[PDB]
Amino acid sequence: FATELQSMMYSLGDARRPLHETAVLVEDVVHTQLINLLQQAAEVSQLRGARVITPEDLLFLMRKDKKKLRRLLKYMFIRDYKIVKGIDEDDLLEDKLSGSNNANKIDEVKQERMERAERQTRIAQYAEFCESRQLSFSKKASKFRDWLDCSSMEIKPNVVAMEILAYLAYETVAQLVDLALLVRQDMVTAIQPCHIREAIRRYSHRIGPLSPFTNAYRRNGMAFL
Amino acid sequence: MTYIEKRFPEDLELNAQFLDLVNYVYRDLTAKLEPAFLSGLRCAQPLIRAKFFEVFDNSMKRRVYERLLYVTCSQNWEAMGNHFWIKQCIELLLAVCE
Amino acid sequence: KRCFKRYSRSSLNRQQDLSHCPPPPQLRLLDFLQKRKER
Amino acid sequence: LVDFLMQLEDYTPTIPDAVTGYYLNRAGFEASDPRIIRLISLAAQKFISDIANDALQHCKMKGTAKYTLTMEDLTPALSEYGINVKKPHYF
Amino acid sequence: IRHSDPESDFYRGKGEPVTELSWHSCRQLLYQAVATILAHAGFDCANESVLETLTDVAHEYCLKFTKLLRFAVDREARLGQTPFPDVMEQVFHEVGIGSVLSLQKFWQHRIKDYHSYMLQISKQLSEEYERIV
Amino acid sequence: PRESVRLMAESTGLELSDEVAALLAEDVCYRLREATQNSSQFMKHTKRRKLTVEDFNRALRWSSVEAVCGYGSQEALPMRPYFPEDREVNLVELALATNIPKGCAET
Amino acid sequence: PKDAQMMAQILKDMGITEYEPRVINQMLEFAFRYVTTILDDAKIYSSHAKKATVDADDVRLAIQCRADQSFTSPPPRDFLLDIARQRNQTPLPLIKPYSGPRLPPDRYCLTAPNYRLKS
Amino acid sequence: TKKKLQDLVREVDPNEQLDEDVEEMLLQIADDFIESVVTAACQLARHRKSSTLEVKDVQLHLERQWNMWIPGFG
Amino acid sequence: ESGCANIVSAAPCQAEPQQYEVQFGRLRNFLTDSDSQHSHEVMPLLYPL
Amino acid sequence: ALLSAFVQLCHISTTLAEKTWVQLFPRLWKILSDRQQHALAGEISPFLCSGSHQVQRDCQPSALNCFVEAMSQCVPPIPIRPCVLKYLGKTHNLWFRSTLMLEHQAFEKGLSLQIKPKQTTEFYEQESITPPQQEILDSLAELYSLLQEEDMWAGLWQKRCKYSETATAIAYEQHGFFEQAQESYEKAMDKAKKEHERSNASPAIFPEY
Amino acid sequence: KFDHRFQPQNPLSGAQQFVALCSHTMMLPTRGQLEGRMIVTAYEHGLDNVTEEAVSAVVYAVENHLKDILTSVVSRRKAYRLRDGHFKYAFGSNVTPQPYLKNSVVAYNNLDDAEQQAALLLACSGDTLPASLPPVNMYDLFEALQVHREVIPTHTVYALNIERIITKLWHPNHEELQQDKVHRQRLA
Repeated sequence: FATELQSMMYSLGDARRPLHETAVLVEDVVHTQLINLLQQAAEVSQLRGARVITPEDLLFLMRKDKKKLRRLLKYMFIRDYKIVKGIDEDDLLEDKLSGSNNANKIDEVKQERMERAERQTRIAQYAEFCESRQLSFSKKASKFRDWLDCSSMEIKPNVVAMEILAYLAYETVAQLVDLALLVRQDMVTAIQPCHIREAIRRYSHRIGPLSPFTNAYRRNGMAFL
Repeated sequence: MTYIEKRFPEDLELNAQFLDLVNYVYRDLTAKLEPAFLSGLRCAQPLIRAKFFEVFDNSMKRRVYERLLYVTCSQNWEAMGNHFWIKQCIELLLAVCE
Repeated sequence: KRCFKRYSRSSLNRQQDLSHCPPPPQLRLLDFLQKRKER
Repeated sequence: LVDFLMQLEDYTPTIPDAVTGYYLNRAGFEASDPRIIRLISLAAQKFISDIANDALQHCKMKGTAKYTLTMEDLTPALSEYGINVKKPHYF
Repeated sequence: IRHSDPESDFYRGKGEPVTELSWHSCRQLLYQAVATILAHAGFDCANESVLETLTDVAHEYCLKFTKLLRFAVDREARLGQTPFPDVMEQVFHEVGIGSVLSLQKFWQHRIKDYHSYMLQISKQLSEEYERIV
Repeated sequence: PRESVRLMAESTGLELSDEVAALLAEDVCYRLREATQNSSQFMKHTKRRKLTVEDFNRALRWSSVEAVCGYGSQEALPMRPYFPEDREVNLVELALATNIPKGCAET
Repeated sequence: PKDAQMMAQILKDMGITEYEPRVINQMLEFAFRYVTTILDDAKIYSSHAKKATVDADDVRLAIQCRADQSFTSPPPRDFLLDIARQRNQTPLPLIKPYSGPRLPPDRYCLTAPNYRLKS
Repeated sequence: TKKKLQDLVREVDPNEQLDEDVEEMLLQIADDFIESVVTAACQLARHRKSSTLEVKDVQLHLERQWNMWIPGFG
Repeated sequence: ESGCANIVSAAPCQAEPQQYEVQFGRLRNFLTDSDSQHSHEVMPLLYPL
Repeated sequence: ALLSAFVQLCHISTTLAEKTWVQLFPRLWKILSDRQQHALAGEISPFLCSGSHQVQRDCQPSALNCFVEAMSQCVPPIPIRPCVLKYLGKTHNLWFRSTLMLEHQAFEKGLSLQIKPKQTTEFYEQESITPPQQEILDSLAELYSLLQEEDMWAGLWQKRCKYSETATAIAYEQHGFFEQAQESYEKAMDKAKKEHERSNASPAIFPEY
Repeated sequence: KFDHRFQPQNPLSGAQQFVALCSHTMMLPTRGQLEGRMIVTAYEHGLDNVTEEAVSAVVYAVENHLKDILTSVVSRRKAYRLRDGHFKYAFGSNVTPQPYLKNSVVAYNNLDDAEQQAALLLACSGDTLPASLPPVNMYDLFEALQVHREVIPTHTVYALNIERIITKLWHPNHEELQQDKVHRQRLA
């Protein structure tokens, strides 16, 4: 599984022959987040009543931020066409629960990512960047079934939620690399595992309401990204 | 709007007729023609500038400090990048006099 | 009471701790000087 | 286009100034000028509206397999913020 | 053109003091304020204890926010230097609000957009009534 | 006693042994007795002898315990032998019906 | 309503004869929340105990963890004595009568204007 | 030797100084943190089957009260 | 004063072959230069030292 | 009629228009009392830093050259954040004007140069980490280096220096003797290495290293 | 009457037996120094088969805990900006603009070429001479723990340390101020 990891880190900001144990730590972090994602979706399915993963569950969990909503709409519109039923399902899900914002369809994050990607191609590096595209959870599926689905006793994904978790894992890696670069920025003014460790620590401590002067508002399952 | 005056910086009647169209609709939403409005204050004729100055002065109050803020924070000089726009600032600071 | 604590037999953390310490990144010519002398 | 000064005029507060002002008096503030006591009311509105919108999402996915608020729509919405409420329904 | 004219009493700290209330009258206004905003969210009926739980949480949230501001105000009164240019900017950071400039986006996307959307449904249903009848 | 522990244990989902609820009930009594003692210090020292809701909340706040939210100050929650709270009231008429900001508090 | 009478008796045993009808229900809710939380703590310990039934030792550990963090008490009779011992060597400043109650030096007082704002 | 206290400060904020009396307090904070963790870990060690081992897996279950998660294997 | 001991336990128990004259030499350089108002009560102190 | 005709003459002549602005802005500034000047002073700083003024960088007659010159004869001081002056006097031909106002500013605020006669062992107040009048002197030193005025730049470092070898090495290099200056720099580098290990980073000398 | 009132249970009675530092060394505990402390404290509890992964987890837990303490302290003295929620990354200069300026509002709404953007952040708000704060004294850390109270949830650790923090509070009095004045009037 490390060979797939080595290829995808080239498309990120930690390219030019990074270490291999760092990708192992990333794999462990991604595996824990995906297990937590499976665990967190269990209560929603139990609360709903159905014994199978509904297609609206994956978008109901990720209902907090709208910037990540836009990226999911982009991935289900253009890259998910080369489809017809999923476009109407998303519209039905959008109209199922929306008041002002979700009934709609510059983010300063993806634009930075594409600007950074264009910067890496200025250094044949352009040929290497092109061949690294579409190499994340797309060539094989039998091994990805073994990495996940430990028990799979009560609720299982049928055809579609298998790919959604793969895209979320890819977005988790992209956000994890983005947080690593943010920590590396404080250093100047190959990435050491101390950078990712600090990013996890900063991402764990939230600034949620009713926090000060009390040590009873404890923590729960952090997130799924 | 910006695709007419870029290639002929030499017309005297075509530009005047076009600006006669620009300031006529202003007197009568279509409130996004900022490059078209600001380009008519400098092109070829004082009379065109005077006509555009009338709708540019009657749209505000005869105050000193309010016009001082306008030329710094409110108004953007992105339209004319190769012109000495302080000449227009002299008009605003002298139009509030007796 | 504070400065006596740094003078009353505290050299173990001053002349033994601080030896063979990597130079700060602000001074990057001392390493070049050492390499030229060694080579 | 327009600075925040008159945008502060555009807001229509719901909590009266006699509630937010009393809160400042408890903590030791005068609460005698109109301008500072509008963000606390807006911040209070945002805190409750987010919970209200979250409760609306739970209520509209109750048993679809008029709108009445119960504990089933309150204890999961308060769980993310750290509020743990558990009230017995009998005796 | 709308720019802040510095000719008024609102731009400064000059203002009429707020009338002092008691504990009994403050809770009733809290109940009224909470009831109106929940109905604006899209609700039509609710229980009494659920309202009481929400008011107490809001009361505790307001107390913690107001108390946190007080420790911020008196801490800078002895130093003279401020980490953030505004005391009100600071207290949002420990609470969770990004900035005061995020309030306009929240208001626009939860009041104006909701009202504009809510009106269109009424207009659409009015046409349906005219078409059916 | 011990029967009350078993009843709410059943609502939790699993029953409890008869040799465990006795210690659990003793622990509950100790905590409530200590909570009343903590609330007494705030009570008999300012100037009063009457129990209030806020005094119990303050004791929980200073003991690193979550404050109970949901109970007001007026006398309510009757018992007719059973804790029904199905008072379906509309918020439309409760918005602007009768209001007055007069405090009338002078020294 | 058997809990109402004993709770009033508990308050009566502490020298309180006047109360409000809402505090009694609050303590009942507090008791319900306390046991419900500690039973859940027993469940996670029992689930981590790879045992089907729930043992009694897990409750003892669970209540031990609850008292460790969720309850506050000062250190009695031993730690405060050390504080007085380590501060017993601190002397006392001399009394210099000039006008009586002098004040701490300038800067270390709540009299300082904001640097940014000016005239 | 390596990473005494100053490099950890640079790990967060490049320009920050600590007073001489503050450094010892932080070490005592770490000293108390070490003892609290190992005592609780040993208590869980004696709880598995009256004693089994110091286990990294049960340490993960212990860190729920600290609201922290180790990036380790688990 | 019955057995006063403040720095007795923390006495400078070091070899220090070359400390007295360099230290006492610093005393005359600082206490006899640029000081006249606070020097009259401390000038006699250098004699018994 | 005179005002309208005077405006027309300002349109045809650029020199007349820019001279009128320089002679009018201070005169209109005096009319305003101490009520709107503070608001305008804090609002004009972003305008000087706005991103729409980079188009006329190549134009020798610039609308920003005489704009900043107009707000220099006003008797009420105006906050400027003189760190911007380093960037303004780099692209809009404001080299000597920015330096002159820097010398007008950083000489009457503290009435004392940063020399640190003693170490941080006798002072019990601990004012601040960064000494006052430090960023402004660094910007002033950068302007002198860009202008290649080594005689003026050398004098600045001879007063703000802390070590006795940094200024000595500069003085040697000022009149030949490059080998001796190079040895003096090396004697300064290892001397700081001896002191740097015993203490913290001591952020008092950033650009000396 | 008075006999019905209970008495608090003394926690001092229940103690552990004792049959048989990393504080003055100015060091963070390394892998070798912690090994001796684990084995000596596990003999009392009766543990065998000393592993290695547990030692590393404890060391990293200490490293994260100390980072949280310093992050909490600095955050009460310096400014920062939030990215997509709770993430603190800047911990630096005054790139945050003043929200009462319309130029900042349009700049907020908007979000060779790199240097001008840095100017838009580093020069659109602040004072001419930004004075830095004094180093962290015993007062700043004392107030930091009062407000947050989240860094140390255990009462056995937070309590015993906070009174030691109180005993370390110090500031110069009037008498020392003249000595600073006398010294300042001597070098001039």
